[PDB]
Amino acid sequence: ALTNAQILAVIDSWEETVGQFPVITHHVPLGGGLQGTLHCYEIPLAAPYGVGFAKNGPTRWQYKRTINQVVHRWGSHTVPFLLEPDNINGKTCTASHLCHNTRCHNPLHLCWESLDDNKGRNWCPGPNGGCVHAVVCLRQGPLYGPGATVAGPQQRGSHFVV
Amino acid sequence: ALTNAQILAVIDSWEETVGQFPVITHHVPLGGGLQGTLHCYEIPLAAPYGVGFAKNGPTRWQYKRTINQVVHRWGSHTVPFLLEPDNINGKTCTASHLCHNTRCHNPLHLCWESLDDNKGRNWCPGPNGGCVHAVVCLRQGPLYGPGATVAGPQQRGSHFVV
DNA sequence: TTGACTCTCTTAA
DNA sequence: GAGAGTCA
DNA sequence: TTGACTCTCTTAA
DNA sequence: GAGAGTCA
Ligand SMILES: [Mg+2]
Ligand SMILES: [Mg+2]
Ligand SMILES: [Zn+2]
Ligand SMILES: [Zn+2]
Ligand SMILES: [Zn+2]
Ligand SMILES: [Zn+2]
Repeated sequence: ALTNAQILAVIDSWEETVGQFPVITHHVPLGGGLQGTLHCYEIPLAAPYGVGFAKNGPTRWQYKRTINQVVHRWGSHTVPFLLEPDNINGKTCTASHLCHNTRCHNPLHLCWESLDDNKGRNWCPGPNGGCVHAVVCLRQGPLYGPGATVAGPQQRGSHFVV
Repeated sequence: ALTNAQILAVIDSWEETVGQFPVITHHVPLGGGLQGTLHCYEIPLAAPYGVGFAKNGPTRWQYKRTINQVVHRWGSHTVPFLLEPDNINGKTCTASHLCHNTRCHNPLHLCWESLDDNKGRNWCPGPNGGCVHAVVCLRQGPLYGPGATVAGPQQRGSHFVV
């Protein structure tokens, strides 16, 4: 809600509730042929999810609190960042999973960045494979690799140069 | 249905027309601090665009030919790939700009790949910076770099470990 | 047969 | 990746 | 007040 | 990144 104290209280109650989510160990590629381990705090697959939480989409949740007798509601991963600017360079800030695990609500696995920065982590070589993200990746992106391109650049005649 | 010969004729007429689009010389990052040059064949900003071409969105065009009284229409960048498989690994193939220049219709700047592969090229370090795409990038992706993350992973209490 | 517009849709963050 | 409404 | 559902929207390929 | 309709 409006006051800094009220926002800190929201963040604290969110952390206490998420802190009781099941902790699931995931072994992940780091890049450079190395492997690491992440501890994700995973929201349940079905109701009940935890105090304040409700599912608004297949992999979308919201956190809800009653303050000043009114309901305030946020996307479930946005709560850690309620005291941060909500835009950067005129682009909306978004919660970005460094563990690439939507059910995870561990704030140590989240950052707050443009949707472009967020998406781009899917292809990052990872913290041991050349990640250049200033807020460093926790793992190699799940889509990193050679790709599966069906056809490359080509011409039939002689009209074009690279 | 169109024969192979008819499809080749479509590709040939498309190439002939695109080959008369203005050719614009662009200096681009290749990765590794190197600069290179790409020559884009850019569709005009406003009508007329060229024989067979019409704009269906701000940066979307289509190519249309009438063969034996039947109107055939394709996305304007898909024509080079009409003799290729249209899906791979259960995903639809998309025209993917290696030059990251939507208006460009140079087929030497296009490849044919899943939408995920296509998107991921935006963040590639480039052919001189560590590109691992099997069909190699022509340039460093426009969104490559450290990013502009507003807030990193953080907690207020001690409920979490990474 | 053709040009120049119109509309909505897909994907996965 | 988001916001908001309908019920109990 | 709290829970468990419903709906549509944003972005840039 | 796509498909399709209307009108002259
Ligand atoms: Mg993400
Ligand atoms: Mg692209
Ligand atoms: Zn996680
Ligand atoms: Zn990274
Ligand atoms: Zn080009
Ligand atoms: Zn590449």
